Amino acid sequence: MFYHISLEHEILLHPRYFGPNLLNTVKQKLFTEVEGTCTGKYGFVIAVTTIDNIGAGVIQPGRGFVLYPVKYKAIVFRPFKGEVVDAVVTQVNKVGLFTEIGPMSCFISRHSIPSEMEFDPNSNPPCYKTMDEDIVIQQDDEIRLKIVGTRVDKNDIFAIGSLMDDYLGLV
Amino acid sequence: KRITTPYMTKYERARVLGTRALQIAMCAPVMVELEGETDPLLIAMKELKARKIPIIIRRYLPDGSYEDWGVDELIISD
Amino acid sequence: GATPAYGAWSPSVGSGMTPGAAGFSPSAASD
Amino acid sequence: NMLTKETPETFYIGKLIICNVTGIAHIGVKTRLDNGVTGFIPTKFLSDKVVKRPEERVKVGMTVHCRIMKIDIEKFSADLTCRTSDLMIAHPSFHNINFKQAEKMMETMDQGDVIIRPSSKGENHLTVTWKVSDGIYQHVDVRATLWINSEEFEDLDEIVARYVQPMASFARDLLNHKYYQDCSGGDRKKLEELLIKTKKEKPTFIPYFICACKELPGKFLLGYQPRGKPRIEYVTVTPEGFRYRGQIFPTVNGLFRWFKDHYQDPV
Amino acid sequence: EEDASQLIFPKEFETAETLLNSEVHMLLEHRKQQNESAEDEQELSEVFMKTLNYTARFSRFKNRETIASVRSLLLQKKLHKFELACLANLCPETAEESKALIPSLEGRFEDEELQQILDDIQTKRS
Repeated sequence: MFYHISLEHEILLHPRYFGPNLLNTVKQKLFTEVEGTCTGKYGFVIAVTTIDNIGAGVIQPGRGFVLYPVKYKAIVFRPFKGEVVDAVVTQVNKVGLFTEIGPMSCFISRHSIPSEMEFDPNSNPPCYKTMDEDIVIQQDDEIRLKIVGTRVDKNDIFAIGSLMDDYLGLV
Repeated sequence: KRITTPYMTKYERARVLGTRALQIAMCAPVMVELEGETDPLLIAMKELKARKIPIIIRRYLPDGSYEDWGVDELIISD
Repeated sequence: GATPAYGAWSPSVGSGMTPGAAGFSPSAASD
Repeated sequence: NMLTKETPETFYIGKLIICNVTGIAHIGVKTRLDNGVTGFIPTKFLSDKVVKRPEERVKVGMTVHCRIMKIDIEKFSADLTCRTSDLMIAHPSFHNINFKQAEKMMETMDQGDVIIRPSSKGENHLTVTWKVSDGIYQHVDVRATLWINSEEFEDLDEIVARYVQPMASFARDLLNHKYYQDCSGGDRKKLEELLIKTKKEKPTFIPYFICACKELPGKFLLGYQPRGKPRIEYVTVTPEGFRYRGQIFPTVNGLFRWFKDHYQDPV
Repeated sequence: EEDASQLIFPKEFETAETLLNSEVHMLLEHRKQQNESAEDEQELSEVFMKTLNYTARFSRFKNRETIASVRSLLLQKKLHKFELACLANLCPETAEESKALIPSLEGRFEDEELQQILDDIQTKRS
């Protein structure tokens, strides 16, 4: 889920970057360091909104670097299991359906699908209709889901969706 | 209310000069005109005389406090 | 570089002590 | 197409085909191309038939790029053109130069024309040299530190018309002053010796003059002798006015009207 | 243990500030507006893109003033902060749909009490 927290980072700065646009360079090196990453603590971090303050830079004894403990205010996206979200349907396959929740994608097997939404590989579009062909659920549909299990894969989140609850379809 | 001595002790001068000369040798933009020398300790010493070293000194006090003093604030001794 | 900052300089004013009288030239208009 | 694997339908006219000349039969350059096509450069490719070969136009032993004008990889020929042309009042100058050689081109323009040149100190910098007086030029090394943004470097027309054109218009008025001089560049030894010679002919009326520095351009010299001791007061010309004793005057006349009633103090 | 259905959240995330899907879209759009300008700047990643379209598909409203409204009326009640976005993006039609989807809404309020709020949302939906 999209949240708004104030995060901190300490960055090292090579002495060639001293001089007049120092703090501007700290900004640059923060924008292109903690953007679009993900963690098993805070999760996927979308972008940084503002920079609260730059600490005072403590010159490292021995080496020329000076590190700058900066606190920033960014929007982070952390799904929890059991949250009920909307997503768009990306790929319809007999092994399972693929959706995409913003920066993180999920997958729904026919085990999570009750038997109403049957396969449709005879049609050019693989969809999951029912027996009388009224509820057509194909690719590129805003289909809700419920995250039933989370998984982070080396700075990459991968949850798992389901279709067991009612009112999980077209709005 | 800074209460420490207003003079740069002789240990701060050694460490400020060594540190500033390391930063200069790692290509940091000098604060003073070079009349044509190239050693980083001679440059750091020239900058110290011009009181243009961009470093502040955080003097911890024994109770846990501390005071920051710019280098251009305190009186250089030698 | 060989061409440093020229206008970032600090113009020092010169102090003096000349206790003179008032016999100088008048002012004019600004137009 | 079965052996060399490169036909004439891939290589087209107009596109540059790198022809590596490795040898020459009589006067040409017959070598191989990248696709194994035997690139036989003719005498029009080197531009010499009874003289030495096209060594300046085709690199002998190396690959030389030329405009492809013949698709004959099956004919053991390569019409690759050895020529580079076969493959294809307040002025503002530009420069896509050093400081010594730039000093020789900025002496022939008039007063007010501002040149544009890259800097020589640092990176992503630009120096604004604008004409001040006879031999006086202020090289505004922006980062004369004039702090600007990063959107304005795409259009180089407003940083002059907002910061240098008014500065040149304020500097031109002192040149057309009624008491102006040069003293061979604004020398400090030549200006103290003029006030002591002008005070003797008229002890009652005290004159004043105005001059600028050659080594510190942008600062004018306003010297005055209230008594038998020469005294020099400095003043800075700004893009918004003038800097005299820290008071900013919008127009050029208010500085003199503020000075005529300020030099009569005992100091 | 971490299940938002039973409202259990880590200490680092308990004091966190929730955001709405239409809400963050305006921030992302604004940052896109800032970065699309100011040249000699890096272009935006594809992760930025994949979240732009994502919140763009679910923009229940595009007015700036519409956003603080729908939260002003929610925080006036005694709901959790976690309920603030899931119940403001999905916009269920009946309160039974809301209580069936969200297990913490069951027994938490009165059915008509819930449904009045739900109708407020459909009125606010552009």
